[PDB]
Amino acid sequence: FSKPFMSLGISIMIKKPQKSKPGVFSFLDPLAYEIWMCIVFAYIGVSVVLF
Amino acid sequence: RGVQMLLTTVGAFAAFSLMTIAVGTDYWLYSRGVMTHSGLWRTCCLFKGLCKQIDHFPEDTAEYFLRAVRASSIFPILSVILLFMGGLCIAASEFYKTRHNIILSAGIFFVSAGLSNIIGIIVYISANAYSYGWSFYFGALSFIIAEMVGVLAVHMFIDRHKQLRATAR
Repeated sequence: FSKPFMSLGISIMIKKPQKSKPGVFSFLDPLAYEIWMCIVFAYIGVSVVLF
Repeated sequence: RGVQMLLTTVGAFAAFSLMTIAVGTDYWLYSRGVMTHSGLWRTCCLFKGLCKQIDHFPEDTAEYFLRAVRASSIFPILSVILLFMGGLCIAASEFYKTRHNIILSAGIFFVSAGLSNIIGIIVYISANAYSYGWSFYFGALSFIIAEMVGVLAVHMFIDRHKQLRATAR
């Protein structure tokens, strides 16, 4: 054999994730998509109580 | 005069009908081990077509109290019975309104029944811990119509009170 011209090794291949950050759907992330409706319902109920 | 009263009456009738439809079926949707609908009494899968009462209350004491409240739907059934009583009171006060003070108590009981229905909706949402049913949205729409009907009822009551105060002077 001759001398090695191109050395190499063992690496790790992954799925390479991208910046998959959506828009409006990322806003209502941290609480829920259903607690807000109960919040609005209690809001209009307390306004009915005040009126 | 009577047009707003008829609008309040048909709004209470539509809210009672949507509350009846919310009691009936298709209140929620849950993917079991395929999706399956439920109406707070029994569950029906999408084998496919079989229906059974899946409201089994067993498998701190506050968890057992919350389970006892969520069992048998104690809040929304009594809320619907209170809405029926308020509708009967509004129907009795619509014809031959002798006393001008029963409408205020009927509206107060109607608003308290709406608040109890909202509390029962909060209990039914808290006991769920995937999609939702259409009768839950129908019950929410009946809650909105009941809030607007209570606003219109107390508006007609303060109009009648201002008319009585103007005629009494």
